[PDB]
Amino acid sequence: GVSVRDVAAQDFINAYASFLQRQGKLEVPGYVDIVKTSSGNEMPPQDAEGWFYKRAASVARHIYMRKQVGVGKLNKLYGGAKSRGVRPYKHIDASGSINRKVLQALEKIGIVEISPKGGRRISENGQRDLDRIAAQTLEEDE
Amino acid sequence: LDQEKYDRILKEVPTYRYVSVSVLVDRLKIGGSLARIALRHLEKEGIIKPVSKHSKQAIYTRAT
Amino acid sequence: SLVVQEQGSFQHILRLLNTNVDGNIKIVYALTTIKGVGRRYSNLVCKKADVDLHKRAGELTQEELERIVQIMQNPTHYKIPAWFLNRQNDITDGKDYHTLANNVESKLRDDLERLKKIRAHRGIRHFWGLRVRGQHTKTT
Amino acid sequence: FKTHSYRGVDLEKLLEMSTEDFVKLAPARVRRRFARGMTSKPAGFMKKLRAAKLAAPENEKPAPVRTHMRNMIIVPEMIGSVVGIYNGKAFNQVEIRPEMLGHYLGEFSITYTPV
RNA sequence: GCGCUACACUGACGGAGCCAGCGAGUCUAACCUUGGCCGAGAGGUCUUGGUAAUCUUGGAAACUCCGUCGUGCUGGGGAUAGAGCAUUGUAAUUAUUGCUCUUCAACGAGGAAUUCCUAGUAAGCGCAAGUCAUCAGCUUGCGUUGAUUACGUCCCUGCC
Repeated sequence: GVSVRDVAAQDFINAYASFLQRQGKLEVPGYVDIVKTSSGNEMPPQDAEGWFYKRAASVARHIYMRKQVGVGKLNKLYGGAKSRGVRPYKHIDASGSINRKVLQALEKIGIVEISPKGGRRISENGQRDLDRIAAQTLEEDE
Repeated sequence: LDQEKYDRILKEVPTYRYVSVSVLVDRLKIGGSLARIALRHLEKEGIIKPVSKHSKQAIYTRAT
Repeated sequence: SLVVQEQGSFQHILRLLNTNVDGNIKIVYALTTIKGVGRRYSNLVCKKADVDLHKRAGELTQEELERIVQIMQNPTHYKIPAWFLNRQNDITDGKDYHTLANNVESKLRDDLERLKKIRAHRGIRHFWGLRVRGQHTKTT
Repeated sequence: FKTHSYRGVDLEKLLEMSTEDFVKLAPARVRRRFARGMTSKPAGFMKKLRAAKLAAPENEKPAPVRTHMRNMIIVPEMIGSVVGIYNGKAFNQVEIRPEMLGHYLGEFSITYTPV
């Protein structure tokens, strides 16, 4: 006895990333390699890959950490400022799309759920699937 | 990158005590892009024993 | 993972569109010593292509030179989404197309000289050598 | 030799056409100009373009119109028309075309001198 | 004249940790938009809530992470360019902005000058408002990291 919290903020990231890389169920939406996530990034994600399976443990640990939120919330979070260039540097809110679609794909198995008030809440499974996998990422630290 | 750049490298980088990637562009000169590779490779009991952190500096070192 | 033993088919300068390239530079560029292409049509013609994004410009199978001269030039076929674009609607010949290397230099050209036939003010303010976007420039 | 096919789309229908038709085929701005503050632009030019193109002998250019609608569009029924525009004082005329078609009116009239 | 980025390994690129505060906001109509999809992306949209400690909105950047780059004007510099693709706008031309990829301009710590500053103070990393259909390299306001140096004179200027 054994927590999601008791364990670090990028081992759980890369060791649910190689869980949700090697699950196959996960689905993988059609503007999820090309398209730039965020519009101030020039560079999309340098993975081009299963950022989608590194945004599938972020999102997900991020929920549960709090109550509820999303898509115009994971909209203020994932971006940062702007590269305006010359114009004194400026926040920019992503693209609700990819995680408006992992948030309807996580909806699928029984990990993330829709919190009544509504919008993403992790289910009751789900959590079961994050306390199984915060204790399998605690023993790559142990 | 040809084959007296990696075996100049490995016979020179076991007891070679202080290293990095500014260490292989000033001693073996061309590259850097590659270098953080044929250092790190392995980590066979006879390359580098480190007190290296993150990304941002990789400060490596001596098997013994 | 190691120093890769590059034989010489490491070949040490390259030539893509007649328009120079250097041959032990980390690719996506090198495709950027060019006109009309720059690390965004370049990180598509490599993802729609069977590529390395970490290989150099010399280290190029040729089946990866002629498929990477080829997506380029075509545009709609290996999913090129058409917002992705510069020749966005011809408006003379539609069309969904790419203005290239030698060709962004003679089309920069042929877009000024459908509005200098006119006598208007998007290619007459390019004409006085002074700028069209609406500002007061004096400083510069 | 190869004629200006306006977007060959195959002059032929870009000679003499509707107002639905090219309402669509302009570049983004204009969508938001035929459809925005649409009425009261040609309350009486397309009705003095049609009095002009129309009171001539054709081929002798027609008798000059008036206008201060430098805010009208260039459409495939005003092809030839003659047109004459307020830069703030006097009526500068203009040859009206198939390759002016989609472009701004009185850009053309040059107002301000330069040097 | 007022200003932005930079001459680096005390940094540039990247995963992986991953953190506030000042606001604002739609009504007689289109202000904020998530969510869940479509787009490499820029975005598109279905649909959603919200006249707001009630929604977008608890996830901003400097950073710790884990490293590749190795003294190569580079893997500092991001100038100027070629096209396309988008997102507004009756009008995008003297490309409003954005993306997609390549062209890879100076400058290798800034002379005679000359400013502002005694404590959360100097300064840098952001952002919300003021424009506004948009276009910030400005105006205002905030915090998150945060020290040197005095804490005194009339040499000067300036004015009493």
